[PDB]
Amino acid sequence: SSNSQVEQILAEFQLQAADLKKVMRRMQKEMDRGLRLETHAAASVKMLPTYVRSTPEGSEVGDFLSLDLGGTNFRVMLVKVGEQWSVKTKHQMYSIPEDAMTGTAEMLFDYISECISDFLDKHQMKHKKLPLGFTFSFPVRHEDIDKGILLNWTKGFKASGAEGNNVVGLLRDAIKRRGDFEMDVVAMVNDTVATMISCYYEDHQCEVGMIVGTGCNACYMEEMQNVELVEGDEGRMCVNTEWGAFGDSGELDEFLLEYDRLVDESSANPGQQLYEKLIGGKYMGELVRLVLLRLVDENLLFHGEASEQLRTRGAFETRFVSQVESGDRKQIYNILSTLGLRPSTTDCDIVRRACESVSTRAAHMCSAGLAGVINRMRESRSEDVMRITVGVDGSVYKLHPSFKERFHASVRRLTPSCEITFIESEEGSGRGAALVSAVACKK
Ligand SMILES: O=C(Nc1ccc(Cl)cn1)[C@H](COCCO)Oc1ncnc2c1cnn2-c1ccccc1Cl
Ligand SMILES: OC[C@H]1O[C@H](O)[C@H](O)[C@@H](O)[C@@H]1O
Ligand code: NA
Repeated sequence: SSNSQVEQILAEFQLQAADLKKVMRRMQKEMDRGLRLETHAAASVKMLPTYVRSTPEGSEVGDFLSLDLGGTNFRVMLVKVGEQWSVKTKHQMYSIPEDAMTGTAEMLFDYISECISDFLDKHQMKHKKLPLGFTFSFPVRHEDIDKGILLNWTKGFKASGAEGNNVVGLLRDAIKRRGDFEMDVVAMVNDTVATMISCYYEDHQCEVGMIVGTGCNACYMEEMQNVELVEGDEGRMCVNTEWGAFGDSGELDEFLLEYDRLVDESSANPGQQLYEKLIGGKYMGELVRLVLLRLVDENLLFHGEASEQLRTRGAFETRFVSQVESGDRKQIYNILSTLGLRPSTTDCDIVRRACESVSTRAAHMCSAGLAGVINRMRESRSEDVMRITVGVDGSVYKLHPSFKERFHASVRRLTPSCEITFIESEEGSGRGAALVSAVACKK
């Protein structure tokens, strides 16, 4: 049959309750490996200490600048903390050319510094010297709140001279090379962490941050005794899991499919960020493409006919997956339209089913990691039912028509003894860097 042979292929994307439970428990075990001194260095899940600590509430009053780098698109923000407490923000967006992302680190940071300069000119404040927080969305071994070494680029970044170097130093050196303004860089955080802190400001039960964007990652508050990499037992510290690398020691092998290996082999970082490659917005559009090329070379789609755009890597953009999915066949009709194609009414349906297969597997995979984080925190405390708040940001989670609903329901089935509240960050990845800076300044 025509339709059933297609479902057979699509069916491989399914994950049973038991699969997701198995993925979850293994995540918890990799988490524990990343935390312990004995196994940390070999851990796929690095559980990197952030120096962001549980602390009495409050910060300095004043103006704070934040930068947010985590993709081709980035953001400068001016945040005003006033006191009872109020936080007001102003932002601008900047798009980074390919040139600046695949040349040197100096070039990337000079662009960045040019953007800051623009931001300050347009807010009549170029003569002010302010504290600055930096949300830097790549794996970093922190040595303190304001010092961190880039372990490796992810999500397709390549700038040379950065890995192994203090990223804060590179920011400052670029600022000084320009000589057009001055800033005190006082903090550097992951986007998870910034999202968590921005969320915590609104709801003090927010102790987890998650991003499902171009990439996928989470952070959470750990007891200090469990954070063996940092001396001390008292209080809590935020740990940047870098769960994107889950599977990099083979933990997911049984779940990986042909199209996953192919996305991985042609990615900027083969063999790394495998769990992220199942989920992130960087890759979800490409997985879909590769599936359609299977259904075309099975003679099961576009009467066996595939365009030049579809023969070419990157053409099926994650934004398309989101639109396809958002019953009269009209958007689907007008994403395919441009790609040089003529859906039957059946192709519209098939394409939609593919999008949905890849997207559903992402929400389900993602849900298992977060359940792991959440269920581990519950277990570490004295909870029958743990009430917890999770701050979330990212273009997949926000904009993807039903990714979020599928994710929510899957998460909830795996965390039957927690009641979870999701706070969707308006601009948390940037705002949280200002708020951490304000707390850092208080000391
Ligand atoms: O920023 C924080 N810790 C921190 C910051 C800097 C340094 Cl060096 C060390 N630890 C803590 C981490 O909390 C995580 C949840 O347990 O976050 C905060 N600490 C204190 N007041 C905080 C926050 C976040 N918002 N607020 C806040 C509240 C009211 C006004 C302004 C702020 Cl801003
Ligand atoms: O941007 C979301 C995430 O992307 C990748 O997983 C980065 O390695 C990570 O640091 C970041 O939190
Ligand atoms: Na410790």
